[PDB]
Amino acid sequence: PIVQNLQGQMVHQAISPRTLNAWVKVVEEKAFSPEVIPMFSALSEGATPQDLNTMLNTVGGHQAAMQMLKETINEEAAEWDRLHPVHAGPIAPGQMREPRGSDIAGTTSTLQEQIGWMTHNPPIPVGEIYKRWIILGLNKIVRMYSPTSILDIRQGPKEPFRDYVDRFYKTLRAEQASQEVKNWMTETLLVQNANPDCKTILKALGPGATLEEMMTACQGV
Amino acid sequence: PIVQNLQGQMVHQAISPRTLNAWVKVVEEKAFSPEVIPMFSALSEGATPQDLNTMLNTVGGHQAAMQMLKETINEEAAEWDRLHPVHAGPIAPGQMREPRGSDIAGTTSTLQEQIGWMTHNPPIPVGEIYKRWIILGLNKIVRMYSPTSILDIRQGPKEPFRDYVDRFYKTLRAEQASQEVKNWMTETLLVQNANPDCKTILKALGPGATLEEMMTACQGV
Amino acid sequence: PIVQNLQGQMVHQAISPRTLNAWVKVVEEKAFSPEVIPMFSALSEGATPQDLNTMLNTVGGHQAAMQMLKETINEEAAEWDRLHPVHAGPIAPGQMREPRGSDIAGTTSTLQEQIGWMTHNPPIPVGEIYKRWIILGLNKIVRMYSPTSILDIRQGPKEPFRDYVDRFYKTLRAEQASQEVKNWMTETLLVQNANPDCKTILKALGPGATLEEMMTACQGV
Repeated sequence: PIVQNLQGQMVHQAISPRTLNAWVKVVEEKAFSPEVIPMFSALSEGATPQDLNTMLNTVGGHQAAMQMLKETINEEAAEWDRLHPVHAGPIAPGQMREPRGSDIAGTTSTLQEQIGWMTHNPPIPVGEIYKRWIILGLNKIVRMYSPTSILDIRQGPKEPFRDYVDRFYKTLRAEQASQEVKNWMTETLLVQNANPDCKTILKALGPGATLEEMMTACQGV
Repeated sequence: PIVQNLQGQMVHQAISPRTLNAWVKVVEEKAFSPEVIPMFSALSEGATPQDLNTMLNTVGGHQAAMQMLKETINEEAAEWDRLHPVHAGPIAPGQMREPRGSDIAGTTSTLQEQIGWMTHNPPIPVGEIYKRWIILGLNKIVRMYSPTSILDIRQGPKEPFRDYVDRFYKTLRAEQASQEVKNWMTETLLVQNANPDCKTILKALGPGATLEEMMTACQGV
Repeated sequence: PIVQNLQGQMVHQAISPRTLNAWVKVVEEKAFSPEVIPMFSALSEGATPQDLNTMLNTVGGHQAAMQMLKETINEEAAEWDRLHPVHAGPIAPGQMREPRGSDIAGTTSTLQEQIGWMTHNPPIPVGEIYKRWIILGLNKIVRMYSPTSILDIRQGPKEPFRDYVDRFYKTLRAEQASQEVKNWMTETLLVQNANPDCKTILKALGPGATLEEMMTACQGV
């Protein structure tokens, strides 16, 4: 990564083995779970493209997903090149070259080049551009690797509501829809797939009800 | 977080992986237990809003609680905006803008902006404002996720008083009432739900008695 | 009603018995069904408040609904009076008085007064104001008197899709939601509650599919 030194300049320092291993261990343990994305984001703080390929290349397993991601990274890169055309005429001696999708992916650029772009004034955030592609591609994966739809979430005849509400906001946690739609899902689908005994109870709370009151309301059921 | 450097200035430094993992592990092990709040408080020393969303977003599990907290954070934020109106006329070139609820929640502000507010003179404690909302919302959770009322705490017919007194100040530990009320609960409810054999014993100690003397008094019972 | 005469003026003429009876017969046959509202609207063309109370008062049966409507008409009328305050000072000799909620409901006004307001220049559409209250109150009734939710609409294991799609846009016909939400319901819920054999078929059509192609696609199933 590129970090600030004591002297007050930005210099490159290598990433740590127990950081590396922590990246490995996350993937081992939580596979495609959503917590992987904030986790990634923290461990990618101040990271280079080069370090980001290192992290992706050091994965073992889940090769269908790893290929889907690659292909997303190239699509997003192809899109970078499309949206940002190359600039007019020859490159100035006094200046350094604009990046392409493949420089952002780290492929066509060298480390010193990656440090030039980020440390220079203005700086360009080629990490953050790759980061969105990674996060976007992470959404693709998460959405695919979900095994059950939100409509299929229902309360058992003997299942406590509580255990059901947990299941609901876990699956709701894997839905990516607008907040307004997710509000609509909350007031609607939760009660609808609730069991008759609690359903009866919840109808008596009326509208305007909040989760602690619903959760304490269906406790004996 | 924003920490003081050797040179004698306040600069941002990233939070550590075994700090991150220690946050994870606390949540894994002690879930909604009260010790989570001092623990949080220590690990949030010198932390940014941005780091606080990172910590909240990196949770797995307990999604009903995570949603209740979110909704508390937005309520407390809505309340920030209500109580503190925007200021008169355009923003000065010489000055930086006042925060809103969403800047405190980290959402509408950038890191450099979060460092401007905290490092500037006077400094504004946007961490400590979010921290209270987190702690307040932590109380909401703790109180909900308690499974048993203080009136339901009683001593068995064969249960040592000692094991009962431990249960009492654990449940008393999850009551948040004024100290005077909690004093009233101490002298009253403890003896009242104590078993007849020890109850008899405790009546002989009279009033003015302290816990070592009660605890040694009902030892053979 | 108030109709235009051959001479080229607006004069009142009475409503016809087989019009009256047609109103009766609609209510007899289709009770609370949605077709009642366009039907009403056509038969209320050029109608007075007085004629509208006549139509409501001549109902037999469905007295719970008739009371709910009354109470909606008074609420909407109370709201008219609230929103439109009485005007400044005494009424001019040269002018006629502004209506209240009860004049719109026909109650405090006389026919000649109802003809003054409508025929005068500018004219005021007191029919159309009552008409919205009637239609609004008709929505309230329709929504209540629906017996089954859209989530409860599902395809049988032996039921032709066709018979199911008919049921869907009938129930969708009793949903009053924004078009965008109703589009969301169309692409989503229809396929989801479709039977496994057809569901399989529909998955092969891919996205972008239209109703004639879905309807011909699941025909042998």
